[PDB]
Amino acid sequence: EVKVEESGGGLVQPGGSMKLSCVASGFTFSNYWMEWVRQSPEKGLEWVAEIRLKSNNYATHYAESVKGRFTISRDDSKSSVYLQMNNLRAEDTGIYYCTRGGAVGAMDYWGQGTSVTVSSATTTAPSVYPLVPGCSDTSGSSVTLGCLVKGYFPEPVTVKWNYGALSSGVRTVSSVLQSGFYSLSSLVTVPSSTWPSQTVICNVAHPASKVDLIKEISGP
Amino acid sequence: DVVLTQTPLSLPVRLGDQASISCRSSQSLLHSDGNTYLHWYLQKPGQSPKLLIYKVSNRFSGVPDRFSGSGSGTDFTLKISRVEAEDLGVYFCSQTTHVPTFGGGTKLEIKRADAAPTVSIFPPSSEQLTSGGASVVCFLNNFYPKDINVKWKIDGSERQNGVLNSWTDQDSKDSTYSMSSTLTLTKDEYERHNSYTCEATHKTSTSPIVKSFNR
Amino acid sequence: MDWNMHAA
Repeated sequence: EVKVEESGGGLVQPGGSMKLSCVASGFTFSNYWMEWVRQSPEKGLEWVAEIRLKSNNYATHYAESVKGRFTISRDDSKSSVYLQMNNLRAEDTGIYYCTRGGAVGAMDYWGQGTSVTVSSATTTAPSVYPLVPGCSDTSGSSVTLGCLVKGYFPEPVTVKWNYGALSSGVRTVSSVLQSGFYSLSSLVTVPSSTWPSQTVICNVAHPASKVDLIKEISGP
Repeated sequence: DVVLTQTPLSLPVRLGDQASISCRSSQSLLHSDGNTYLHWYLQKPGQSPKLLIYKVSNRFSGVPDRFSGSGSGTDFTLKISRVEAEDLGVYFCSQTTHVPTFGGGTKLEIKRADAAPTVSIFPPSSEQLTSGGASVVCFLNNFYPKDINVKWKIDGSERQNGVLNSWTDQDSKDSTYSMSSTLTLTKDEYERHNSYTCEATHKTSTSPIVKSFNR
Repeated sequence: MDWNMHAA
């Protein structure tokens, strides 16, 4: 059961630095090359850096675009690989994925990625407003509740319900950027006989501000 | 660097039918050792991309034979037979014969029977007023196809400005879409009106699904 | 050079 999880993402001003971390499990870490690949809406997926084995004296290789600014390293004892990013530029914005260089000849296992944003703008934690069934007659799949997330930067924000215990019927629209801020809504549909009886809460996470906003929708 | 061009960009496919995704490289991917390191991946919404096929035609761990890869010179093809709801997502190719590069991806869409949206409307929360704005939200849930129109009427008059329309990714279970139309007015602008109505017009009917409330 | 463990 191979597992790969990255972290350290966030917002950084141009010319700043930040170090990304990746921890793996489910395999002998030291026997594999590790890679960092990034994804941006303008270049798609792009290989960034690679680090090989101890027997290779931990040889590293970098994409020409990050040469001299990024440094990849690993700590086999902690099954982790790192990416030190310096002299960051707007073009470095993207989702950074940590991947295992597989024995089959392809990067075989990937993490979910950690987002990095290089911008002159500043971080702004999201404001969250309740979306409450607005006094009406029951004519639309028991009851649909939600949370409106606005005024945040950078992206992303992830939204869970009841800490992730409520996943069925969850609908989260993509974020949209306007007036310098992102916004989105997440809604969930549940049986009308279970609300308010059963607590419904949305968990809004915003990595850039290191926050998790927990809010319980009630039916006033 | 090797350029991998994938086509189509978007690929609508009926359940049970076959989908063919192509990947064309700017140079031969045949390594001197006789192997061709061309691979295929699937990335579902928010999930980590997963390896499907490695070295042109080998299926990776847990991958069914429904997924098949082939190649001829600089052209490679991924074929997904008996497509199922859970197959939605972005498929992309990559090569590791030369410095690693990736294709732009192909978004596989599941073509299902048309479905009319369920509409819900939400007045702004008093909690948002001190921000200076007030957002009225109209949620259209579980419909297909994706295209749909939302008309807002304030006190009977159509209002087009101040509206943001955004969709969810296709649902992996029922293959439907959902979307929200958010009308954001200034706090005072919102208070200068009573009736807020949203009208959703979808392919499924010539008559709009209407929802509204009075402040 | 080689860019994957299999070729390596």
